[PDB]
Amino acid sequence: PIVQNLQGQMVHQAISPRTLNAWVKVVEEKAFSPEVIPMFSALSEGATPQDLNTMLNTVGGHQAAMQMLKETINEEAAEWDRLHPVHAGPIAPGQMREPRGSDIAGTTSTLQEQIGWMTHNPPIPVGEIYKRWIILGLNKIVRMYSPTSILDIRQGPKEPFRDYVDRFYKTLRAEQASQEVKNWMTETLLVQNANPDCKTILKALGPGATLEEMMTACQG
Amino acid sequence: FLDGIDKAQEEHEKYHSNWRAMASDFNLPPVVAKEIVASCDKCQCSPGIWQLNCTHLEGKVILVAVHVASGYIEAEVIPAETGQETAYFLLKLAGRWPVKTVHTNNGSNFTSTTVKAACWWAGIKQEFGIPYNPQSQGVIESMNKELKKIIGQVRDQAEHLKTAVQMAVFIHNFKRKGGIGGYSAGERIVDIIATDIQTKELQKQITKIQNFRVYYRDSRDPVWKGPAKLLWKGEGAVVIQDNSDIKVVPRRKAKIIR
Amino acid sequence: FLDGIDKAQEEHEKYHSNWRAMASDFNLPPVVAKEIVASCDKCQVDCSPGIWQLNCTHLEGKVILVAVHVASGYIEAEVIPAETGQETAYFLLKLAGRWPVKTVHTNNGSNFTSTTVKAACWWAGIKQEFGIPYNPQSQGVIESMNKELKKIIGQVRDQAEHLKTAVQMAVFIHNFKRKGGIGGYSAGERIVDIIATDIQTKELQKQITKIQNFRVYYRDSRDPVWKGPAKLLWKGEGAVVIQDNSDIKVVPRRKAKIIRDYG
Amino acid sequence: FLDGIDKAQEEHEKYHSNWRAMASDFNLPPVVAKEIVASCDKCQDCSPGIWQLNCTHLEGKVILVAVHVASGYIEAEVIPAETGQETAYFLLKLAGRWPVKTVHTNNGSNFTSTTVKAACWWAGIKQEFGNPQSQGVIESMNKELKKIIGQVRDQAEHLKTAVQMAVFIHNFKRKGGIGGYSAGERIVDIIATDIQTKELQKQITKIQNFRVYYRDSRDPVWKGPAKLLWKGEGAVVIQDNSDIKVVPRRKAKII
Amino acid sequence: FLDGIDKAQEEHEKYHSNWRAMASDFNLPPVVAKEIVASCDKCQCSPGIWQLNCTHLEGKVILVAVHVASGYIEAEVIPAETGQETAYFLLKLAGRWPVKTVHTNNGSNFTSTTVKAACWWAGIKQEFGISQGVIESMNKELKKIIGQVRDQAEHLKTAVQMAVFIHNFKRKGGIGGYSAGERIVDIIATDIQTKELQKQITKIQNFRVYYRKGPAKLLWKGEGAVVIQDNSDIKVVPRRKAKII
Amino acid sequence: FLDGIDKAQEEHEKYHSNWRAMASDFNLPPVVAKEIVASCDKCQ
Ligand SMILES: [Zn+2]
Ligand SMILES: [Zn+2]
Ligand SMILES: [Zn+2]
Ligand SMILES: [Zn+2]
Ligand SMILES: [Zn+2]
Repeated sequence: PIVQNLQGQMVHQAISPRTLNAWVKVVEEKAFSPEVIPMFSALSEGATPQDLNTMLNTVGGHQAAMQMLKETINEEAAEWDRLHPVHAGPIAPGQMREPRGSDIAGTTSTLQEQIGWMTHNPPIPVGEIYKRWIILGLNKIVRMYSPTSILDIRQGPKEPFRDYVDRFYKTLRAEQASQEVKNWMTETLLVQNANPDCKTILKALGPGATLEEMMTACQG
Repeated sequence: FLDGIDKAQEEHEKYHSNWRAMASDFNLPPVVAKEIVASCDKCQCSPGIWQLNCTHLEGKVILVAVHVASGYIEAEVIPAETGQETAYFLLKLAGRWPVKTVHTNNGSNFTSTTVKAACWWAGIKQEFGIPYNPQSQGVIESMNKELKKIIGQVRDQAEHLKTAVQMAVFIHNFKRKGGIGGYSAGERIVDIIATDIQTKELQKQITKIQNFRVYYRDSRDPVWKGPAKLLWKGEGAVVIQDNSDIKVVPRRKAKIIR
Repeated sequence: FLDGIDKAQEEHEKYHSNWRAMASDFNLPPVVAKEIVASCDKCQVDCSPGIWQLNCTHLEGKVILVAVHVASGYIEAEVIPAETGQETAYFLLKLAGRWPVKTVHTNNGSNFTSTTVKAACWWAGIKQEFGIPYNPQSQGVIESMNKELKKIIGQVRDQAEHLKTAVQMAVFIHNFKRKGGIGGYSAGERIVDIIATDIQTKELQKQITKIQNFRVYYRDSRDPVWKGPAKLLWKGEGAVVIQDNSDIKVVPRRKAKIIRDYG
Repeated sequence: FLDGIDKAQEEHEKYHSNWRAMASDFNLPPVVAKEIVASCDKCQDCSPGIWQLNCTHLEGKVILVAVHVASGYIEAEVIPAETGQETAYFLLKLAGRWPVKTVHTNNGSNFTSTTVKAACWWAGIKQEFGNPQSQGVIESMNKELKKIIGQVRDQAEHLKTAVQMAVFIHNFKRKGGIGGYSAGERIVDIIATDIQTKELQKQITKIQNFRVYYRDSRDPVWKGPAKLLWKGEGAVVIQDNSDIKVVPRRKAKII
Repeated sequence: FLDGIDKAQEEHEKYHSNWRAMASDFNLPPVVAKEIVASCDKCQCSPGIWQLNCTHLEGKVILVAVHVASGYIEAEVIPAETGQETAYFLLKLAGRWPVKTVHTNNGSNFTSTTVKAACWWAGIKQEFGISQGVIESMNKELKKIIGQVRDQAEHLKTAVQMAVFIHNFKRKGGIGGYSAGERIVDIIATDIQTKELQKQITKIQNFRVYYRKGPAKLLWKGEGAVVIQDNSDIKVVPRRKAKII
Repeated sequence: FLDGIDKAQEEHEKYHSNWRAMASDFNLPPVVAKEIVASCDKCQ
């Protein structure tokens, strides 16, 4: 990808096969789970839109999610084009106009255009915008691929609180909403949806207790 | 007991099998099998366990209980999904069959307070989740689907749903012959209960035995060893255990002290 | 005696069992069982197992149908809300599904001669005998069971919230923990033992026919060739008894092959 | 056969039991029971020929296992390297030990190779890639295999011997459900009953191809042609107008 | 006969089975089966008793086991002659079939430490010194089928496996026209059902019969004959001079 | 027997000859000719 040069001019770097192999194996292995969101951002640091498209097309199967992300990319590229004013005036040598909705996706733009945009001062964060677009697409894909809600989790009378809290936080991370609502639900549903003995224990502990205190008290 | 203790010890050292398996294979009381199992450093009641399942048919809920050792079936349709009716069925089956542990699966109606009170009154331990037996998981569902197959077949010749379901379960219990053995489920369950009664008679016979410290002598050695815990006395010999070793000695080479 | 007194008094305030049951089950001296029975304010025929007797009674304004086993005294009672032949047929098919009954003794009541009852008894192949029973012993057992069930229901009605629950608790305590006056064993144990010891002739005959259906190939001590399809009688660890043209022969297991020629 | 056919017909219209029960409880030939079942409108298995193959990883090595759909019988082996030759060898061995007609398996690389395709085409084995409820049974058997090989590894020096000992104990001395028997008794009973049923149906197929004409006590004229069902004891049992009758051989002719 | 000639030819070009095999499998008369066989240019005790032996073929050692009672065959080519692989094969065949006794010679491999340890661990009785005619006939028959299928044999192991498969399944045997697999299945099933029924009795039937001596137990009464067992000895007596209580 | 069934049936579909003629002309056993005749719907 775009790699900074030691007190020199940055040049294009070939993509290591290790990153592609690791990405495809981790994608095919477990699921479209939230843990793939950080992993992807670790495997695409400072990458051109062409590199992002190449990484995207390497996946095998599950083409429905590919269609979802392509449609979202198209709509958000249209939004970016409609919000960003169209550049006007002559284009001087060594500079390029603002990338189009198709250019940020990398479907039509070539590597030379990306290099020219990167070397332009100030640099255009086209790659970062496309990466965050892909992040949003993956977030909504994970939202679709969650076969459970947050309000339907129940704890068995003899079920330990450990896996109950584990699944509660798994569903909390699988659910996307504002942070305040997440705090409210993780403060209320945890006590409100437990076994009666630990429920009364938590009520005795009072509101605002740290989760370490409740997990130590519910033991037994 | 004709040198079967050594064979059981060798079999548990090479396999570490269930105590009841050794007891049945070598015709031994369960106590010696349990002590042999406990002797194993890496190791530490099938009748009376029932499994309950719920199904939907003709827009109505039907609850079916099935035994694990024999597979005896009971079924009933409930007008409305409430815990009171399930508790009533549980107490009726407790009052009709000897039930020791009721195993079920996850369910909102199974965790009701009424069924908990009903099972606490009867003294029956209830639980839900993975079946206790590591095998025969598919037996319950195969029997349920056989019942579902036969109820649709016998529905056309009946006037009511409940009568048809009960006739189908009666046919499955009595008028359906199996494979190995080839007899009714009632016959196998009554045989199991009879063998349970016989094993309880053996248990009370062992209860007749008590501390009864016994000293032993081996191979006519001049020394007397002991004390050793008495296990069984009969056929002119006495089988005892000591230091995780079980052995049988003739009576002429042993003494019993009150 | 190893904390058995407390558990015994708990199960007696919950069950009100007989003192023989307390002595046998919890391993306690008879004096403790007798004093536990006294402390409670609520306490003070060999034939074919196919014979059962069904009767109906009016208790507390409700109709109760009770079926009793003649050979053991086992009882099963239910509370029928509305007296109809349909519910009687329901109870009959329930008891037929749960037990291999073959003969039922009933009176000349309207619901006993219902079309549903006739259809059920014809379908299940159960003999029906209306009228007064010919055995006074069965009537005496009926009366004793009736008075005992009335007493236990009166004792246990305070604990239960409904009549059906009280009846079921009464039948549970009678069948499992209560010990009868003959032998001192529970009714359920007696009936299950009778059922276990009853199914012997049919299985014996079917096993005899099956063992006679087998085919055996055997050789003599000095004969290297095999013989014909000798019928099988008995199999042993090291010897087999077979028939070969009305001749009884005992052959060692080494020189005997047992086969069922499917073709 | 002493007027037990009418009783069997009545008890089959009542209970609708299996043909084996009808034959056993009244000493009837299998042909009579089969035709009674067929005549019933209510009434209308190749189980041993169905197997499932699964591969797992342990200690960095591949272990393959084939499991019967019914009775929970298993057979496992370790493999040095995962290619088509070892899979073909295992398939050929299992075909040489047991009769298999079809197999279900996943979409692995070794399953899609040409070697296994040729091996199964040689033996006429249907290969299906992809199972109503057998998944739970096979996964429970696999977990039992894992726990027993973990427990038995203490006294073993090589993984192959440990796997063989584990499958031996599982298939011989691990009593399961109804009857308290092992997988061997179940498999042998199933295959024996299947062989018996197939030979009985082949005998019926080769017997029924003959027509009959009989004389009765009220009409010297031969009537028919009825379907041949059974012959013996100087008589023939046949069926005409969906009614089963018996006629002495001296008053009957077969074509 | 319904298009059975074509499939009979297509299976004879595949396995080259015996005439009785395809005669019984496809329901064809024996005459046409014999004609099909001729038209091919390449063609013209106790359940626990098992016999294991070693054979040499083109610089290869092969361990071959055979069930004496049913004639079932198994074989495996051992690359380097050592007792460890013999023990491995023995434990594998034990895991695949119940064996209580093995008849071998005094060979070093058969008496090897690993083999002895495995057989003692499995509880299998050992008998040295050996019946042999049947083993030799099966050996030469399998050599004949190996020669028959060697034309399509890419490797020795596959050829041996296919020969075992065609011998055990694709060829009918003797009495009843049953293959080795059918015979072993039948004998195992009969043994299982007979032992089950034997364990069923002596739990219900327990009678004492006096003849001529002692309180013998009744074993079988009928057809004017009483067979009884006492002191581990079986005696048959006429219906007279025998009282059943 | 050497492909005689096919020629026998193809000529029987045109002429419907007696089983003896098929047996003699094509050298087939009488049972094959009889069952070939039986397979013909027109003949009996
Ligand atoms: Zn152990
Ligand atoms: Zn009391
Ligand atoms: Zn039917
Ligand atoms: Zn050939
Ligand atoms: Zn014609």
